[PDB]
Amino acid sequence: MEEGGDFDNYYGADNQSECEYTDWKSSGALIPAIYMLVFLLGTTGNGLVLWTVFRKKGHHHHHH
Repeated sequence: MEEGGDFDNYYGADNQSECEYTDWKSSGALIPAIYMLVFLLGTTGNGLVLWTVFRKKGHHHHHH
């Protein structure tokens, strides 16, 4: 659950986020929308397709 046999954490792993916490809360309330609406769009049917095709066209050369 914690890679690296030397994790100090506590006031050291988040001490860096405490600075972004003030930003994320701002750029993390209206930015996730587009991201998703854009992710589940070009990252839902695109990967599957390009993936499926790469197995139908790659299995040979091009449109058999």
